[PDB]
Amino acid sequence: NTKRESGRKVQSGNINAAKTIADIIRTCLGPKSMMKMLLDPMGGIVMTNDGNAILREIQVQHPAAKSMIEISRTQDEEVGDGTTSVIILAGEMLSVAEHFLEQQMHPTVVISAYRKALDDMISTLKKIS
Amino acid sequence: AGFDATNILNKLRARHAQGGTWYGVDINNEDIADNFEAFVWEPAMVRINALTAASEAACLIVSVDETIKNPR
Amino acid sequence: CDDELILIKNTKARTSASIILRGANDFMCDEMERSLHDALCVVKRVLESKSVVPGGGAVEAALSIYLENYATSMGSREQLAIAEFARSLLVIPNTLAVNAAQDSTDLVAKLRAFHNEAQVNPERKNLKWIGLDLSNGKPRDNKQAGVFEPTIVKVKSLKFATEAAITILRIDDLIKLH
Amino acid sequence: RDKPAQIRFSNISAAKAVADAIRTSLGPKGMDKMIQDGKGDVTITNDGATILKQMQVLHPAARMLVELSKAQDIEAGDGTTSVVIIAGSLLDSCTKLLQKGIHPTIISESFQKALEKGIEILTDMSRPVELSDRETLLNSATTSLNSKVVSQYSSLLSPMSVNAVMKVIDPATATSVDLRDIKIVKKLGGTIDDCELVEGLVLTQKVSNSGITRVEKAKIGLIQFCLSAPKTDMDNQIVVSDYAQMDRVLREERAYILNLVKQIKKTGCNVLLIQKSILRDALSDLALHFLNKMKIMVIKDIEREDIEFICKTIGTKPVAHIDQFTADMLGSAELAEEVNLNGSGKLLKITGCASPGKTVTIVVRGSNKLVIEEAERSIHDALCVIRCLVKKRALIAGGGAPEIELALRLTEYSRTLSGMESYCVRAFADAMEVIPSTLAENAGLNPISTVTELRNRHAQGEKTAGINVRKGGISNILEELVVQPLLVSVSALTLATETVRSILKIDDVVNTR
Amino acid sequence: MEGPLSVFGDRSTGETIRSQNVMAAASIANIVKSSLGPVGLDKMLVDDIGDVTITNDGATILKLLEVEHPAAKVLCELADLQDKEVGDGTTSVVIIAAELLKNADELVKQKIHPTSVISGYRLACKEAVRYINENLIVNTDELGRDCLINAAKTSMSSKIIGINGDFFANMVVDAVLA
Repeated sequence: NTKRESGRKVQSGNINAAKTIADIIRTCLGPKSMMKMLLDPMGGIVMTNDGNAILREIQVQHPAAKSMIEISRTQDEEVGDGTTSVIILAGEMLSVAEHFLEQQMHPTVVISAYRKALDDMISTLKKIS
Repeated sequence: AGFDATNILNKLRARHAQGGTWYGVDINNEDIADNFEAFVWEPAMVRINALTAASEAACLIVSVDETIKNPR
Repeated sequence: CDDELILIKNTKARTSASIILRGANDFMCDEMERSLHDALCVVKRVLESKSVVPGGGAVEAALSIYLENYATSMGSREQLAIAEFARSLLVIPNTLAVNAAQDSTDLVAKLRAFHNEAQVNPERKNLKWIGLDLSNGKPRDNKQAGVFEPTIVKVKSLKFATEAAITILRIDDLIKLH
Repeated sequence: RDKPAQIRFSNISAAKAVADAIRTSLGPKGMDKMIQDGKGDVTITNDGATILKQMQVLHPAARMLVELSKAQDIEAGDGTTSVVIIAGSLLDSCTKLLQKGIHPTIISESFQKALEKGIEILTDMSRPVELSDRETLLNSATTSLNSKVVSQYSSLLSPMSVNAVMKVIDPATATSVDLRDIKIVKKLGGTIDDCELVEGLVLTQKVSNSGITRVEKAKIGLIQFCLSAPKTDMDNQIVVSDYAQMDRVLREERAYILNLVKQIKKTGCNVLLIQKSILRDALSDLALHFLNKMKIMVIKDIEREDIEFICKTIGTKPVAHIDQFTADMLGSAELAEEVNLNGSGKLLKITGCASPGKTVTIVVRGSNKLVIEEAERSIHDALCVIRCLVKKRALIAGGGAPEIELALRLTEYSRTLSGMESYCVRAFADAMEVIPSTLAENAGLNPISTVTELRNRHAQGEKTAGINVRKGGISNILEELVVQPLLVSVSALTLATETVRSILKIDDVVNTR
Repeated sequence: MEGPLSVFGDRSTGETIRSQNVMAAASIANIVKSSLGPVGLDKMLVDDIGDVTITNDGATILKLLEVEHPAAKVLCELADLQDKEVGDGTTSVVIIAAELLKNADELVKQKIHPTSVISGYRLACKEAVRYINENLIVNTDELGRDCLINAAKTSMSSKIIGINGDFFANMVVDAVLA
């Protein structure tokens, strides 16, 4: 109908649900690991090494709670790893860069930034691979 | 003058795309035309005066969005 | 590439070419092909029209103060009428370059740098650059880029611009229905 | 007590705001109404001349104005808002005069005295123009048609309106060329270009398919007779339980009726308008297609329109069962013509017939009924404004403009009466300046430029003239080609005078249970 | 809406239904502004808690949008019908279309007679029609330095991922001329 939502506030909505997923499975990631407990409304114990598994089993928000499953499922389809890593990088970086940059007023040079911090990343990686 | 401002004002603008010597809306005649030839007569000195005020009288506080007051 | 095509050499009913895009992967060709189609299309859009208009609002933001002064030209309620639109040829770039986060008040600074009393001129030439390249947010001197649009697509929107306006007027007698 | 005043005030209140929300009128003013109803239903409405009738309002005086909205539309067909725009112009003085020490009775003849003197002066500003003049027909249609739906097809409709009236014209400055007379029929297909003036009677019926008569030699329809057959009007003791005996009944029923329809074609009938009643089934679907085997144009459940016009024009009555044959009460018909233009539409055209010196039947066509109604309501109101000029031969200022001329001059008669109602006249004599400034109402920003001028624009023009409300520019309100016969405006004043004068007698609290 | 809320259906009784339309026109235009073109950011359009879509297209959102305002009504079709025209002006019409119906009825109401103000939003567009059709000035692909080749190139070099405009300065020529 007639409704308008705005930018950095929607970006924050993109920040919020993802920022939560960026944490536990980041702790669950790697040789220092954890479990993500899920309280069922009846009290049933659920803990996994995948928070998207916890998300599928509980409320998922239309913001990146939906997407950080999606793009990790995208990450799950391809190499079959890093889904735990994708959730914790994306919402983090979106929680990191945006505010510092949008107070400088731009997604724009941030638009270029991710593929530039991807560039050397991809670059020296293959080089020190 | 009983006039609508804007149309009259826009006329005067057109009238200053046509004329523009003294032309203006004069409640003196309640018309739109040359003022100085309408016997709208005041020295040009007060203009600079008012215009020294006009732009500058506004720029004082807009130079201040942080305004401190004290009881003392 | 491990990709085979059957080459028909010297097709004698009419000439032909099948151009093989070399990617290291097939989706490299689409990045080409997406660059190609619009390049194909914009040239085809120049195959649509000889007269062709710059992308971006340096077309509009020119007439803006041209025709918002043309408001004054007729004056009266028309100086109101003509300005209301001709004040609004300012706003599209204010959306355009700001979508690139250029603060189009800086763009209209550059736009109306082109837009002059000395240059009122669409001409066919540039003594003012009327191009605004929307892959940037500020004018670039490309006139062959794929972002620009033909004169067919625009004079259309000119009706559409005025179409939201008087379409809603002709009603009489506002009422209530139970 | 207090009961009379309040609701009578509310009669002046609730109806006024409705009548105040009225005037956006004459063209591009305001913004469109996409109307969530009081029930929530969403509806788009434009050109409030029609929206008046369309408007759904409750409350006693407020719904009165929609019923008063047709009052201008019912007889005239031109400037339908003229009574509704002044429906609040009387309610203007109503409050004051009730509050002025003036009795609702003294306010009652006040409307009259203001009505009496008002329509008087309007005659002076009515320029009499020839009742049969092609122009005063064409241009009355045109000016209307210019305001009505089609401004291009006007050039088609206006002469067809003229030609439809000039056929039925009973040249007079009194009532002539009625609406019952001119028969306006709609046909899917063709074009408004192919909207055809037809002098002869054209019945619009549902004709079964084609392979039927477009040709001459037809005895006209409007028949009520059923076809008596076994298993129709005739006794069959053949019992139906088993499927075979249930099969034996329809076959004698179907095999017999085809002789009946031959007897119907034997009457000379290529057309039957069949009664919407059923004597049993009346004519069955066996009978109807057997009628279509004889090339007899047949509509079961025919409209009431082609029942009365065939009585009005062709002079037709039902004929008996075709075994009993006919009394030949079917009127004279010759060409039974179904126009198929791209096959669209079923249209019964009787070219030559009994006719009452009247009833042009104009076939209104188009790609769709919407395109048709573009012409139909336009040609109707074109006929109407012509009919209005046949009713009253004159053209006055259109769009409510002359009431402001009538405003100043009725203020003079406010002095000439010198009565208690002369004040009442005075209050309302200045309440007719409201419409032109108020027509500008609803559109936009920086408003006031329109208001006192349209008041003064006649005032400054003395008692002569002011700007046109529908055209624009300083000129004579009267001679524009925004022009309506004197009828339309003297109608409006006469109409709002009474219903609003009823308010004065509306009193206490009384409700039928 | 705004104004009297007890009579539904675009009777707000006065400019309340004009302004609620122009503020909706402005509001319905607020959708497309930050959506304008590719620089206009892709919107993530919630179709339901479980249904979304991501588009910056001006005519894509508004086909999905509901508009019960008359000025919001005329704006969606204008994004759509100009899309139906081309697809240039899905976004373009929307911005000023909020303004011109806001710009039109204001003086139309002021009437010396409403016919005067109608052209003011046509006239400048007409004066834009000429100016727009007066443009060969930018967008001309047929007139390059390399002609079609740079018409390829600069249009490729606009969307350039790479050596687009090198071998692809050839291809858009090769493709249209094959």
